[PDB]
Amino acid sequence: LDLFVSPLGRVEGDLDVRVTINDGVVTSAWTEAAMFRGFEIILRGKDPQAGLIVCPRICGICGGSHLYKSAYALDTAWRTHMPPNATLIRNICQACETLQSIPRYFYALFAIDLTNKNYAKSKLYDEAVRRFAPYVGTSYQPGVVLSAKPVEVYAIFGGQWPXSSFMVPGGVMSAPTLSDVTRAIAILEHWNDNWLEKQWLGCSVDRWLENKTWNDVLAWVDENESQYNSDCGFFIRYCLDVGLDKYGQGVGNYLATGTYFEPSLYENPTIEGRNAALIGRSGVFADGRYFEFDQANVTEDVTHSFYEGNRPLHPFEGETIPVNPEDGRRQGKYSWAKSPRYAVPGLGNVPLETGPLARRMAASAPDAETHQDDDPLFADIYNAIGPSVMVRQLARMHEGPKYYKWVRQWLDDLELKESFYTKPVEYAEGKGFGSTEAARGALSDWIVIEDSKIKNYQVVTPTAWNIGPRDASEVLGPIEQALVGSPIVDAEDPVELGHVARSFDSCLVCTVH
Amino acid sequence: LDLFVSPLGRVEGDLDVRVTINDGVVTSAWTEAAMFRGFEIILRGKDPQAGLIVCPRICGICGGSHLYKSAYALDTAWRTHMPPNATLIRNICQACETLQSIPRYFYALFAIDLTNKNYAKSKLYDEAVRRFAPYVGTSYQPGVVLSAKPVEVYAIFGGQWPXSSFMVPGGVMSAPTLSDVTRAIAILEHWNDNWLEKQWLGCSVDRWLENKTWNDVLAWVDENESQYNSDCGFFIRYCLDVGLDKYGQGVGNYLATGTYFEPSLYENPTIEGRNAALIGRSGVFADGRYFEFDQANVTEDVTHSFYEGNRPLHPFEGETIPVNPEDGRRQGKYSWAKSPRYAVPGLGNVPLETGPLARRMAASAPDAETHQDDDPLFADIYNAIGPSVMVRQLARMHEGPKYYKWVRQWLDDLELKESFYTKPVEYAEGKGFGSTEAARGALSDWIVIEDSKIKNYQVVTPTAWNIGPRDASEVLGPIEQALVGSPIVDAEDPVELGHVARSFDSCLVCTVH
Amino acid sequence: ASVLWFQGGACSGNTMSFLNADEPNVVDLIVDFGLDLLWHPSLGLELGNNAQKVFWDCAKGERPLDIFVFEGTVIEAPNGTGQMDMFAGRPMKDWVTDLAGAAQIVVAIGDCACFGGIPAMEPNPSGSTGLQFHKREKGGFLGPDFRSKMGLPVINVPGCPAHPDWITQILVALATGRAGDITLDDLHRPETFFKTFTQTGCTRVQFFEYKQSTLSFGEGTRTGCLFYEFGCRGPMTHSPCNRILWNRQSSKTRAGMPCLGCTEPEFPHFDLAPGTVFKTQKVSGMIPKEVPEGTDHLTYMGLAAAARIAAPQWSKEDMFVV
Amino acid sequence: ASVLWFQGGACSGNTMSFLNADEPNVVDLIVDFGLDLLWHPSLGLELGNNAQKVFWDCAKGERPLDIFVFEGTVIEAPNGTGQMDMFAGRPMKDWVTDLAGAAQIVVAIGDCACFGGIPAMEPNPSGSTGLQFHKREKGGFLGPDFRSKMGLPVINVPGCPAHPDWITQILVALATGRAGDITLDDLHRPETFFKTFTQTGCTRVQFFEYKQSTLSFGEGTRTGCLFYEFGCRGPMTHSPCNRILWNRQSSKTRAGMPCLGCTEPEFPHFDLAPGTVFKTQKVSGMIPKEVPEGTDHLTYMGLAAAARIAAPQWSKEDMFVV
Ligand SMILES: CC1=CC(=O)c2ccccc2C1=O
Ligand SMILES: CC1=CC(=O)c2ccccc2C1=O
Ligand code: FCO
Ligand code: FCO
Ligand code: F3S
Ligand code: F3S
Ligand code: F3S
Ligand code: F3S
Ligand code: F3S
Ligand code: F3S
Ligand SMILES: [Mg+2]
Ligand SMILES: [Mg+2]
Ligand SMILES: [O]
Ligand SMILES: [O]
Repeated sequence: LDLFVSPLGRVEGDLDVRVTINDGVVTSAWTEAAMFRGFEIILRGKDPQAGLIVCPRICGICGGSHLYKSAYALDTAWRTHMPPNATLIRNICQACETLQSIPRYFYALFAIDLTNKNYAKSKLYDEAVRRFAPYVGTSYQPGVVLSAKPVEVYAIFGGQWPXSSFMVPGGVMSAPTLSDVTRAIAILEHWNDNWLEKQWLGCSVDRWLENKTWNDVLAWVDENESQYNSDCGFFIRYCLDVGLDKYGQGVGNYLATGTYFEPSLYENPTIEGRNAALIGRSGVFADGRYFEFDQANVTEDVTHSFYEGNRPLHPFEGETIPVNPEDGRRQGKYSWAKSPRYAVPGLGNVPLETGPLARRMAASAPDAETHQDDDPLFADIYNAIGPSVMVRQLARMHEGPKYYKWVRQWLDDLELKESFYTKPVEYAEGKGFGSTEAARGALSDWIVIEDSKIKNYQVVTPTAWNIGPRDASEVLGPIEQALVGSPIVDAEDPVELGHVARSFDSCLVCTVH
Repeated sequence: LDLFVSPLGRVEGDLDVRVTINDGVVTSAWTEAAMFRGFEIILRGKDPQAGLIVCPRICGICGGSHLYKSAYALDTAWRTHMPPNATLIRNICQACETLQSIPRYFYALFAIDLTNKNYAKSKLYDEAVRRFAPYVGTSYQPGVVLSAKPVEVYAIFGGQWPXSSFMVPGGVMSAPTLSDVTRAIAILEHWNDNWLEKQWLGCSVDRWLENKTWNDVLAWVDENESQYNSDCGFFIRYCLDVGLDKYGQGVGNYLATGTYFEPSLYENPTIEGRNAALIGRSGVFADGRYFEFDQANVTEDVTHSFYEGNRPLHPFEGETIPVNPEDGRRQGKYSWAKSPRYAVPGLGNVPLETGPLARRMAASAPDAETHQDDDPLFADIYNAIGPSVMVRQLARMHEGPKYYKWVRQWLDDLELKESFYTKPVEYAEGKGFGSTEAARGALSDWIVIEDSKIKNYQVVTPTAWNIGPRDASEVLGPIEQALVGSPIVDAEDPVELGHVARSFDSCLVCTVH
Repeated sequence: ASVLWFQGGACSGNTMSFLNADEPNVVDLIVDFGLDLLWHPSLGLELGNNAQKVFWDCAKGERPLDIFVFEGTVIEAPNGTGQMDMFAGRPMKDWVTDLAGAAQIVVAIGDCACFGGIPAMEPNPSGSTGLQFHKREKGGFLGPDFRSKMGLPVINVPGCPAHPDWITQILVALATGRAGDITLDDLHRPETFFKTFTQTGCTRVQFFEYKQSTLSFGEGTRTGCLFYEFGCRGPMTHSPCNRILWNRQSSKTRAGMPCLGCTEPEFPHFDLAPGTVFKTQKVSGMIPKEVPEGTDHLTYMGLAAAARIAAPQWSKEDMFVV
Repeated sequence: ASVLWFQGGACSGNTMSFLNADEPNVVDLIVDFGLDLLWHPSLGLELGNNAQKVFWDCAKGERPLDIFVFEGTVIEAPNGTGQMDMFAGRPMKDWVTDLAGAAQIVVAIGDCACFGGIPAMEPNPSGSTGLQFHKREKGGFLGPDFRSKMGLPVINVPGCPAHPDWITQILVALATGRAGDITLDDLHRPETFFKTFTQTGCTRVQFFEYKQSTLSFGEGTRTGCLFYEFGCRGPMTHSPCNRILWNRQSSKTRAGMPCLGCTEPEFPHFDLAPGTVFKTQKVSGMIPKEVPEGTDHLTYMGLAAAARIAAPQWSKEDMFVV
């Protein structure tokens, strides 16, 4: 059965999913990013810092992540100096945006599908409806309402959220005061207590982070009533009851560009020194092996994308040349999403799933430095039960407690008497690579500055990695493969497709920019 | 047994209570207001509008009420014109301050005593501890936290709360915009939904206001789980279980000066036209009869107060001449609270209990006009079970739903294109009487302006009415009589004295000013 | 009132900003204010044909559509077909045509919908335009004469993104019977928010008054005004951003970021041409090319010169200290 | 850290303002920030001897007292005995002496505690004074040389009342290890809040810049600055009141009320003498007797004259419109 789902909403933009269903299971899937704005085209010839304004407008939910990497692209391009405080503020605000995204997406974009009638027979369905029903869910309302708190911290340092450009080459525009930091801590603590611990976990962030294995997570759910009936515990039990752990596995190969630089190790941002300075480690997990991320291995294919091109392009020389969808579809093109691929040795240019799960696998890589995230939890989950909608979601929600602690510590680390900005030299020439881990995964900017102008500006967003269409080798993108194998109980309401696409927290505005 | 409780806290100021306990029951009580600031003395010779600044500083919790009546004292003194919008804003802000006071006082000042060990044997004690425990009570935290919302509305129109003086002769200083009113409605609706309906009532404000009899209140508690387990329903059940309905009866005679003028009926404030224009009706309920309030019948006695004077003074000619407490106690004086008394025909100058209960009885008076509060609920409660700590409290919490609806309607009534202020003539001469119903009851200002100066400024606060000491006839003040008959299970922790004094929401800073 | 929220050439920033709403929050606004949010791309439960059924009913008049909120640009490329924005089986522009004409009120939220915004910057690959404006030029996609069924033009709630209050308070006013209190300026913006300037309430106006310039970012923003060296457009930008603080915390200018004039139709001003980002265009290095709204260079510079001489010492020192 | 909050010649406004705290709220501050609120007159569970036991332990050093918060004046009348303020069996001043000397930090919250405030206005019947100040004169009740056990003077959190953030953020800083980031001005006020002026962030500074005066209250406050006709002290008052909005909504000046200068030690300024309430004292009806801080009459008036001539049209019209 050929099924075309249009629109598949709650993916931050326009998504149309075409699947071939055989015996109730998706055998093939096509992800169609249907909206294009061409910010990369617009950025050409613009001020070198125009990305700080434009790139956040790629996306409302993850625009601060765009700002973070857009600034670091300039920091590397202009060989700037990053005062430790500025790095902390960037880290805090990047994490805070993600901390806002995690509940906002989970309740508003993802969890409401748990009330789908396909689960009506579940003993937990009524509770899921009470909790996650749109706009009235007892967990929906506070989770969504409180999701604004972390970005209040962002606004404290950035002036506002969304739509700040306060991360500039050389640091940040802002000069946080004592009340800014204390208020930010108070907001973060209140949000962590009120939502993350009381609602999501039913326990302390520390208790959740003691989970180093899948069995620990299962035991954590059954340890006591609070964790059992927490949104996390209920979600895990609901997933295991309704089968969200059975599909959405996807490629099983992951890309994490990492973010959250250790301030002392990225005072002079460079492309080469990026990986070592990361706290949230970069890492490519493919074929069961850990690889060090190298932006040089990133290529974007547009064979099935509505762009001109015949071979994969590294984003430094990347092009965004639209083709009319009418003509593109005659050539087999079906998405405005490029097809980012990573050159993994022995595997060639392969799709890599980006997102929290990718980060969690990267954090499980060996040889972690002291400042680096070293978490074996999702290596064990990956080996124990493998990827799925549930595991992918749990990776996302696992970062809440993890990032909260990082932000809480970074706020303490701020030395308010010290510099937040080093006046950079606005070099007329420079190639910059800024990358971060937006809430949805690896977000990367490749910028080429020439004649004090943006010569080239290529943005590869995490959902482009995940939702990008088939490459020249017809290899499905991570979401497309994750969709493959997804059961379809009701073709009229193919919620399982939404689960898989939303389990990636897919952002279509990011996908295409 | 002669017991001296010092300090009896959570009465907004310094209170020392002396009681004579016989067989576990208070037979005599003395209320000692122990802190004096002399604002009436300070106001002498000051700018005629100095009360708008000084009088709010009489009290933090009820300062806006002071501002409300202080402004109306000037409006009457200067025969000003009050645009309907200004009256609405004054009404809204007066009610909003009271709406803030009701939960803040109930949870922070009163309900925590419900966790007293004297109730350890109650089947509801554990639940009371979980709900009303200080700073951790599941009802304490949201009730106190949300109590700030109504005064956000106050701040929208007054700039801040506490400590605005934006109510001026001729109207209000502020010029509310559309966003001010819409935000005020949104804040009020959120507060009503989140605390008043979900937490306090477990039902709509409309449902609670359908209660016209004590039996209706009892049936309302048992009607369903939400109302049964609401703070209101639990409080009623807790009071009936632990005996808070058995004592704290007090005088049984009540003074309500009323507030919340109908805008069309008080455009030109006068002393004579005040009562008719009131929405929250004035009224003196004494000896089971309803009397119309007349400020001319108000006298303040200082026989047992630390002030000079030999006869009761009407506040227009009132004096605030301190005597040293050391010398005053040799003369039988024991409080900085004056002894306000009301001349009720046939009864002479009698103490009158002020507060929500007084208002509720006034609202039950006959011949209510269409704009006037007509509520027979507490006439029935008064006849059915009489006054008590519980009934007094219920009157306070009954006004939450009632005042919320009034404020919600007043916000709608605002005509944002119309005037909020009529430039008054700052007459060098004038006698003004401004009165309102602060959260704690009848709050009244008698101001005499001469030579463009404050010649006399007398403030009679609701807790002065309630907590004022014995008058020249040795007649106990309403709280003193309410304390009489109160059981004392534990002399070391005489919580029952706190219940009675706090059931009046006693404010000692107001008492003395 | 039924609300249909569509995203064209959008980044969803106005939705996310909208979701940050407080007093009322989005959930209370959707549920507790009688505003039936029929669908929203970021929040709507329906997908596929189920979502299309809602859209078509509104488009064809089967069910009432009281408020049509459009976020993002109306994408007309390629060649006016709008296929660079395909939504629910149609070009988004086609949905806009039907839903805007079927809606009692049409609200353009964000510069993209109001005026074209960032996607409308040259070369405008998506053929982006606002609903009723293309930058400052009235007419946009729907035409200058478009009026909703209640006779109102597209209510432009500008911003990149719009502040939640700029939309929610309008929605509350509509829900609370205060639609008549809503007055719109020449750009169809609610004057209750856009009669003020971004500079209105800015913490640096005193520095602006005394022409004390923020010289550097970071700790340099502890003093001074961003007008002179960072191209702050606050004095030329109509907004409550420093009256109604962003996220209830701050604003760009308070935090040390120049106002980009994102409530004004020309945003991004100068299309972020080289030298115009976080810089004040000046003539001879001293005279700003753009002076505050309602001012002329001669009087502004003369007043500025007098202000510098009269500048108090504190205006030259850090004020936003730790 | 143990917190003991006492009220002397207080109205509890700082407590009520404190209770309005958000980010953090009071409950989270008391519970979730390690700040053990031993007692508070408005919130303390203990009464009678049980409360006295807590006070004496702090006073006598039986239990640690980290932060002693004093609200209200130190009442010394009659004749320096303090019996106009009897608390827990002693004059409140005696408690202040013991607890301030036993406390690691002493915080005066509100003008009353900081400087004497309203109760200290003449004739000062209560003999009120601040902890370490009497109006602007240093020394108050504890003396100029008083230092807490951590070597700090009385931390003056002024205001009538103090904004919750002015105290809670300080308490958070102490609780989060940022006591060293707290810098105090000459009045012992936290510079993080009191280096700005009330005018800093006021929505009327543009009118002030162009010397456009609010002429009347109510709808007259839709335009203009309150300095010239309503005696606004914002330019002479150090406060974040328009940076950190009151109740997260507004401030006096934004709402149309002149700043009374209540963060300054002289508050109430001129002791609310006739003609000084909501009026600007002027010489010859044109020159304000008090000019903004750091300015002189000659340059201010000269700049003011130039500003009027250069005043743009919008500065003379309503801006805070419906
Ligand atoms: C001409 C001029 C000079 C400044 O130094 C300055 C500083 C801050 C804001 C504006 C200005 C300005 O307009
Ligand atoms: C001299 C003078 C004249 C004004 O009109 C004015 C208006 C608003 C604020 C201040 C002023 C001022 O100082
Ligand atoms: N998170 C996020 Fe957005 C996507 N995809 C970016 O970058
Ligand atoms: N409410 C209140 Fe305060 C008292 N008593 C006043 O007036
Ligand atoms: S927030 Fe986004 S939708 Fe448009 S107006 Fe700004 S780019
Ligand atoms: S006063 Fe503020 S709004 Fe911009 S021009 Fe100066 S930073
Ligand atoms: S850029 Fe826009 S959000 Fe406000 S501060 Fe300037 S009008
Ligand atoms: S709020 Fe009250 S306690 Fe003193 S400082 Fe002001 S009179
Ligand atoms: S700018 Fe504002 S602070 Fe007062 S002096 Fe004018 S109203
Ligand atoms: S009176 Fe005080 S509260 Fe602020 S606005 Fe002025 S400093
Ligand atoms: Mg790209
Ligand atoms: Mg009195
Ligand atoms: O995203
Ligand atoms: O009070």
